[PDB]
Amino acid sequence: MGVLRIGHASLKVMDMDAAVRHYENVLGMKTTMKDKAGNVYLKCWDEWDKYSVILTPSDQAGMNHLAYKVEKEADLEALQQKIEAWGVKTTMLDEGTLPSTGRMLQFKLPSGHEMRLYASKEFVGTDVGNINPDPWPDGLKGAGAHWLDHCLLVCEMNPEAGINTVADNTRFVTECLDFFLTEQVLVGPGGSIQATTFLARTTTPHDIAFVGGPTSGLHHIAFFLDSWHDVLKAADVMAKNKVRIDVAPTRHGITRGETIYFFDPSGNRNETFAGLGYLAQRDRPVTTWTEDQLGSAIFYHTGYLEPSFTDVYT
Amino acid sequence: MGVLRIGHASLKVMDMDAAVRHYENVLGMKTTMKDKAGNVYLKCWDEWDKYSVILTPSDQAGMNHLAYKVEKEADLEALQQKIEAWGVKTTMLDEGTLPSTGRMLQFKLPSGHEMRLYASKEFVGTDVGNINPDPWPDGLKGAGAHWLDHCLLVCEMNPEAGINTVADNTRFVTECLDFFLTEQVLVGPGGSIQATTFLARTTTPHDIAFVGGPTSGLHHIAFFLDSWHDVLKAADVMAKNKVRIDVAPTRHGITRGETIYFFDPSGNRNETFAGLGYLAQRDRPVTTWTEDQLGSAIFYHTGYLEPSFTDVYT
Amino acid sequence: MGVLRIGHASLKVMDMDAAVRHYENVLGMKTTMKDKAGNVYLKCWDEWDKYSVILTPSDQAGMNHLAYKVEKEADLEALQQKIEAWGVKTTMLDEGTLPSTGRMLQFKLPSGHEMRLYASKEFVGTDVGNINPDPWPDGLKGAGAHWLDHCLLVCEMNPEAGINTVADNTRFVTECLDFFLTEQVLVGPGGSIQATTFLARTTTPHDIAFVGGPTSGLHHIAFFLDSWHDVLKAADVMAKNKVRIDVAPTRHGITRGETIYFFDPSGNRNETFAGLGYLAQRDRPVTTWTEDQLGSAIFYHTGYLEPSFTDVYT
Amino acid sequence: MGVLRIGHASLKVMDMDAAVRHYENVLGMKTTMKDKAGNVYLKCWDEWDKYSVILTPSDQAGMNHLAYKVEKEADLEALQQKIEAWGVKTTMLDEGTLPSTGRMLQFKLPSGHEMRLYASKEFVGTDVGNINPDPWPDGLKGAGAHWLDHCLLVCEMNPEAGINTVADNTRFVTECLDFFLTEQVLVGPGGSIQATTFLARTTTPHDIAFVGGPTSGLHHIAFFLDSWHDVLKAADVMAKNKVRIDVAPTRHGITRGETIYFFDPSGNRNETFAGLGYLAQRDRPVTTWTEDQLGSAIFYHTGYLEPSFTDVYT
Ligand SMILES: Cc1ccc(O)c(O)c1
Ligand SMILES: Cc1ccc(O)c(O)c1
Ligand SMILES: Cc1ccc(O)c(O)c1
Ligand SMILES: Cc1ccc(O)c(O)c1
Ligand SMILES: [Ca+2]
Ligand SMILES: [Ca+2]
Ligand SMILES: [Ca+2]
Ligand SMILES: [Ca+2]
Ligand SMILES: [Fe+3]
Ligand SMILES: [Fe+3]
Ligand SMILES: [Fe+3]
Ligand SMILES: [Fe+3]
Repeated sequence: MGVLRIGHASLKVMDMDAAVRHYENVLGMKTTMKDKAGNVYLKCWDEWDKYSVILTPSDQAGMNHLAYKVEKEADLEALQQKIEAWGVKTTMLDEGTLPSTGRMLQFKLPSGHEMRLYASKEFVGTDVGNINPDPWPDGLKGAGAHWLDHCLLVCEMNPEAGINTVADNTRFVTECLDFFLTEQVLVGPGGSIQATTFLARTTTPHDIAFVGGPTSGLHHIAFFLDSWHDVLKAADVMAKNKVRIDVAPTRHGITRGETIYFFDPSGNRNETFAGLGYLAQRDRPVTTWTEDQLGSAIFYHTGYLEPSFTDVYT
Repeated sequence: MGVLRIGHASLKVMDMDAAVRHYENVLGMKTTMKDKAGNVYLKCWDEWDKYSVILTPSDQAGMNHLAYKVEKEADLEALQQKIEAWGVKTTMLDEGTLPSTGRMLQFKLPSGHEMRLYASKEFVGTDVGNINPDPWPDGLKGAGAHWLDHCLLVCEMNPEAGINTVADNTRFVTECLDFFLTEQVLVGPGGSIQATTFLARTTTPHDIAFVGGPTSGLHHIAFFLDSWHDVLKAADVMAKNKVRIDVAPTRHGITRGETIYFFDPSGNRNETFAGLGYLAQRDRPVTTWTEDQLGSAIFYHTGYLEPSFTDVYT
Repeated sequence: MGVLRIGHASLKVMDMDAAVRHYENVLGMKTTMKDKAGNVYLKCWDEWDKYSVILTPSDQAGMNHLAYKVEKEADLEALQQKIEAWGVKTTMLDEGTLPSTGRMLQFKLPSGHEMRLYASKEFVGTDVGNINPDPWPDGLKGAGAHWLDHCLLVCEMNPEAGINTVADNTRFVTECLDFFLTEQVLVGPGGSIQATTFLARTTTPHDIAFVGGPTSGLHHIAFFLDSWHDVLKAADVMAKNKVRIDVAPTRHGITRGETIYFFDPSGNRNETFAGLGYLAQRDRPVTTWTEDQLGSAIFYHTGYLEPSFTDVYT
Repeated sequence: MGVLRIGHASLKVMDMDAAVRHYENVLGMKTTMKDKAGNVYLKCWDEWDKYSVILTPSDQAGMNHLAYKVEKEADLEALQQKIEAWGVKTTMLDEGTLPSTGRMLQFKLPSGHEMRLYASKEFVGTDVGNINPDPWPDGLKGAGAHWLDHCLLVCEMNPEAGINTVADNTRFVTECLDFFLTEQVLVGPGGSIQATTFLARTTTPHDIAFVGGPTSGLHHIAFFLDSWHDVLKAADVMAKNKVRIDVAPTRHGITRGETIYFFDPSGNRNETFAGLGYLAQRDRPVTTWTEDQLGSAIFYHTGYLEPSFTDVYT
């Protein structure tokens, strides 16, 4: 029972034509529907539900909400009682609040982000089918991202004021949603302060992650790639589209995943994440990264924490 | 709760010196202990428990038993009641039956194979540690296999006699151990007969798999590799050790995983399995492979079902 | 001065529609022209001359002739005098004998194959241009082969009758065309008989190669790929087109190149050759492969000389 | 006849122990000899001559000289007459001027760099041999660089003063040493000024290259890697040794080669260059890169010319 994976992310974009061009040409997604309000919904080729990305017209960038899919409809009631016992108020938007989407349990994380849980979304199938399917589909576009993999949220953190929503989010998703912690960045005196956590429901290194910041926001949403070679191909695609690259191809110390950071035409950061990294397990010890090696935990090859990583978000 | 992953596999070897040489030099495992009976225990570098391979002196090849790790000790009692309600008798070997191994729930699958469930095994840690760890360890040997990934069992099947232990094993591990079916090979009239199934507890395409055969035996145990390039490196290692290769580097249609089939110095087949393939999910539709494309489901590149795949096992 | 690289290969095909489909869909070539006689000319994306493959309607498979490009027009006269001093008669087909092709020096190798040398062919340019070009072109098809890389000729060999056209071809292209020998397979007593030679004009392991056989024929023409990953992608393409694969992805012991052997719809063998292998140099010692390791020289991963390699050619 | 490839590069290092540690542990070279003056000579595993790197104790970084190997001893006299007719004075250091090195033709390029040509250097062979050799050697260290691939020289350039040693070096190595130009960066009004040139003797995109600068110096010496995956492995090695990385893994627009820029413990820049890129040919059109796309020619993925590329050299 419970959460299966990340379901979709709703982003604010300032130019819908350019944003749809970016997520279709660079990452290889397909527009699946547009509702009466101009919101655009997109999915990756190796996803089977209707959409994993919502683009909403706005005056600014940023994230509206973040959604995770649960196994069955009855999970929402059980998780709702666990969440509300913890002290977080929930509400239940019923079927059709979003198009092709069942009812959704809605609540705010301690960091202030809106999170939704749904059990039902319209099935459309992957772009390779499920009867004698090919490993990849013909006519893939751009980077050919498999699926929306995870999301990193910037969480308000002020240790001198006693505020650490990374720690409160980590305790919330573990005790209420039964995520398990895979890796953590420990800063402060002797690593006594959680500044970055990576948690999972799948057996991948992370499906959600929290990083500390002055305010709460969206650091990036990530899309899965198979291999290091696909990261090279994805980097070539971004050059052909003059995509503004935040971080050139390298490897993360955390999760061991190979990565590229880049921006959409509204400022939202995206990531092409490559490789399984390792099989995350509930009996696996939590990988601890210390403050003296803070740069190697994020950008392993250089050991150099980019100022853009900890200063630019939406 | 319940099963986490494959725990270890106990194999029969006829030359212990040569078998240990093979699993250390070719696959890159390390011998962790040898008990008073001459049994040798080995682990991969990206595993943290004491051992994932047992080599036992024998007059023949084959598999002794297959073990899976569960999350907590209390899972064994709950799973024991589920298994025994289904009709399978179980027994409980207590701590120390195997060295550095907790108590084990022991039972036979419908196919006749002995399966064990344990919650506790001595922790030793991965070869890269858990404090600011490197992505890979220095001084890796051979193929540098990450971990024991899965096991494919040959299961007695006789449709004209009404015998299909692949179907009975599939129903058993789903209803009792809460595995979920990811892919299946359907043969017979209109694909009405399950001849090969792939089931998972992790979010990888399979942790266990059953293939039909005249008798029940071991088809292969598999070890995980990161990328297609590592399959090339692994193939070079097998050439340097004159390993007898069953199937040269290619891709599986099922799981999309890139693979090599090769034998140990006793005849047991091993596999170097590369890539995640896809994120297995309980809401994902079961990939069905039909009998007309039976060759592409196993060896995707050629569409040619090797006679060795369906004729050679131990 | 002298030969630069392989220029084109003229093949006999029995079904022109199917052969053009194969070389366009599988290898990614483009049809550039068709002459009044129905001959079809094709080029790869990373070639700049008009064509590197000629498909001629025929009752059988096989090779018509093999062409190499020289640096300048005056090279033909100088090479003609060297060839005719050696004892081989030459002729000069003038401009337009083939469409978009300058004059051609025509002669027969000792093995009986017809070889042509030309200095001029119509320039069309690569599919990425030469002003701020992309590393690869958008809309590549199939395997996306870079260029016609080399050709392996089967050469009549009968040591008990004193016939070895592999040795005579090797001495001819070295003494007359100034190729240099990179690797050789030595069989017979103590490796006293050249059964396979690899010779180069570029600094790649081979631009031409000769292998012994009962008769003289075409073993395969090869096309260059970048990496091992592209060999995986090429193998996936052959599966999607149900291409009959001769040899699944593996590595050659000679040249160190990763490879796939496959057939066109007429029986002619093709190869997708990946990697530089090494920088061939005239001061580099000739790599010698002995008869006891004959299988590893061809198919390095298995050490198993496929019967198809030495028995099937056109 | 003439130049075959780059032969060796003599570098100034300020800490010999640390420099030897770097070139052995990071790039995987082996120390082959040390002369009476403390100079250390190193070679890569896929080279067969005695050394390709000279480390000389000095108070500063920088390059002493650059050496290229010619095919035969008589080439030195012929090239000497061509060079001296052009207007450059030469001298001939005889055998043993450098240990295990034949006589050397010595002269200065128009940019002021000292270049040497030799025909004879002590043969030691590659680390895999030449009789049934493995594709790679067991016990490779670090990145496992194949060979010294090329060298990029910073050349004094002052267009308002009428000084462009990149253009004078390009004309010199073409007219005297018979290099051929593969790619060029054109700046100034309408691309009328050569600011960067890439020239070759092999059929690889470049064996020497010149880039304009305020003074003449050494930009980097490069070492060849096979694939993009090896660049990932090389980047992991630099992290394990806390190598100061200039440019993280990316692709060059010129040559299409994948690359990493990093420094030795004296400040000299090194490069791990991956891939053939393309087959350089004397009939291939020169790839022209314009000033508006100057960033994409160097760092293709970002289109962002690093300030370090054009500001840091020794
Ligand atoms: C440090 C890190 C690891 C993995 C990620 O996906 C990411 O965004 C950051
Ligand atoms: C068909 C198949 C797919 C994946 C495997 O690991 C395997 O052994 C077989
Ligand atoms: C033995 C070998 C090596 C390289 C080739 O291209 C080939 O066809 C055969
Ligand atoms: C632009 C460029 C291309 C290739 C190289 O090796 C290099 O140093 C620079
Ligand atoms: Ca994930
Ligand atoms: Ca698995
Ligand atoms: Ca070639
Ligand atoms: Ca070169
Ligand atoms: Fe991420
Ligand atoms: Fe398997
Ligand atoms: Fe070939
Ligand atoms: Fe370079």
